[PDB]
Amino acid sequence: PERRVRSTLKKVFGFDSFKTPLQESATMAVVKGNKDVFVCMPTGAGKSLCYQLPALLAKGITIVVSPLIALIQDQVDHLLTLKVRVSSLNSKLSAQERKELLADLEREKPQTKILYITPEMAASSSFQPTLNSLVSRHLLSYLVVDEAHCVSQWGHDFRPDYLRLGALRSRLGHAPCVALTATATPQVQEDVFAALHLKKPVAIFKTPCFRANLFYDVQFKELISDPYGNLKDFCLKALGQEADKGLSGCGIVYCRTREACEQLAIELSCRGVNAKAYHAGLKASERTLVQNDWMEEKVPVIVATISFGMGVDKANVRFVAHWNIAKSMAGYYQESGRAGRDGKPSWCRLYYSRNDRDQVSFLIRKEVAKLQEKRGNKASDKATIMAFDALVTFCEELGCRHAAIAKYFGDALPACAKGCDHCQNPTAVRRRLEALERSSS
Amino acid sequence: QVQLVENGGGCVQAGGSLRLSCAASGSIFSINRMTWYRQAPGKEREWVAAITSGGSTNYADSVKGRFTISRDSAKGTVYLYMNSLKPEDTAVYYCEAYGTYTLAPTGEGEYDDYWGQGTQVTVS
Ligand SMILES: [Zn+2]
Repeated sequence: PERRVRSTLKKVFGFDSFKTPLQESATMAVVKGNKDVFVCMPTGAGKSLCYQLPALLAKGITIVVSPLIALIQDQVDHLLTLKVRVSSLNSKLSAQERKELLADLEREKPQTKILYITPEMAASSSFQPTLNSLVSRHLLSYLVVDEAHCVSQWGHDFRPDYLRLGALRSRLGHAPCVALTATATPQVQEDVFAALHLKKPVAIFKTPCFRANLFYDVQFKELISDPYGNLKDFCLKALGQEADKGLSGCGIVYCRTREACEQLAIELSCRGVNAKAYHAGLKASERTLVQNDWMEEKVPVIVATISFGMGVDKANVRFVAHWNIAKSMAGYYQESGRAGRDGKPSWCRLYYSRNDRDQVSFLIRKEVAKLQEKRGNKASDKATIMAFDALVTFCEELGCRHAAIAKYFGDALPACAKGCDHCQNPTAVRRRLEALERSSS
Repeated sequence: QVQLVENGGGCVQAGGSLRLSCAASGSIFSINRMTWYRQAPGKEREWVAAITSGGSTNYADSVKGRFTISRDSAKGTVYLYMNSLKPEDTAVYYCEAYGTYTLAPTGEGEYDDYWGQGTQVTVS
């Protein structure tokens, strides 16, 4: 029954239980294999098992297309270490080793249980006939497509080889299809289903972007008597969660321009808010020194342009403030995301200025025209503008903040529990909005 | 799973008027295209009209002027106003829920097509 999967999990993968109860649900649908399934789970190790364990208990051959071999090799090495018959087709392994595997597949009852191919090969006239015989011999049990987003021009890593993977699914009617990606706008997910030719019902397992501890709010730079003071206060607010504890935690601040980043560090530092500046304009030596201090809470605060780069996400990041709007809503999610990794209460804040908005507006406009002369008009050109327009909408339009993030991304509405500005005090929101109506010009 | 349930048909005279309701229950997120199909017994199943999620809409040539669909985007439910009715239009009316992305907070969801039962429309 389900008893099968439980035993195989601990017997082969040496895991007492599934990491996430979502994982459990996902894997079970793949094991049923009644349904094409889609998994937008993150870099957390959960997604792989969702096609790995089913592949074993399938009693047929489990192909897995993966775009770069870096990713493949990591797993195949660990898979082997768990006494599994797995085989990678990467241009990396020799023109002779390749002839040995092509052969194995062609004979019936082949040794290969799991073939990690690359998209490139999977499409080429070179690989097609061995493929054909696997299908006809009803040897193909699952066709997995990792980094699916690659199928959609909206996704950054568009890989047209992946478009042939769609006509391939229709040819392999008997074999089910499992697509996976870390993150996907519903826009992207809708392209996936279509260009990959999935069979409805597709069963979907998408981790929600909403997180309990994160208290999101928006302020407007037009409407602050002392903009630096509000920030000082907000940094003090988020830090020192326990009065008897004094200073507790650390936090981050973001800045489109290098220069403005430096400015803010000093403003805060003078004000008692002990804070350091950090950008790509600096030499690397500077950065690793600064990061150290922040990492050890020598300096409880840092200020980092659009270039901190998740070097580490630290446990007790109590706050993340954006002095300016980030370049994309996604951008805001990721950036804010670095906060509150430890699950204890944390604050995310955006400081919105129509001044900022129009600054970034012509930035992206001019560097898009810069690529249009370089390439031409393209699907993804409009997408860049849109990705940012969503963040402007997030601040300008009143609404529970976690839900606006969930909408852009494609989660259902989350349970805020009085955990954002619009949810906590619907009215103070109305107040400051109708404020920016007047302070529009 | 999802429920598409129809309402608001009956009988009426030549040149008359009715309004038809299509109601999707459950944990929906979005529906690519919702379409009204009429089954005239003794005839070909006929495409009536349809509304994309984005508010774009399209009508059959025969019913162009006379019919009009709409979403109470909020109510999560769409309507077909059928005025200047003719004997022609006598049929069972159902909707196709194409591209029905359904999802929950647990993260567990499905992309599916859903069909409604239909409601009965008779015109002198
Ligand atoms: Zn909220």
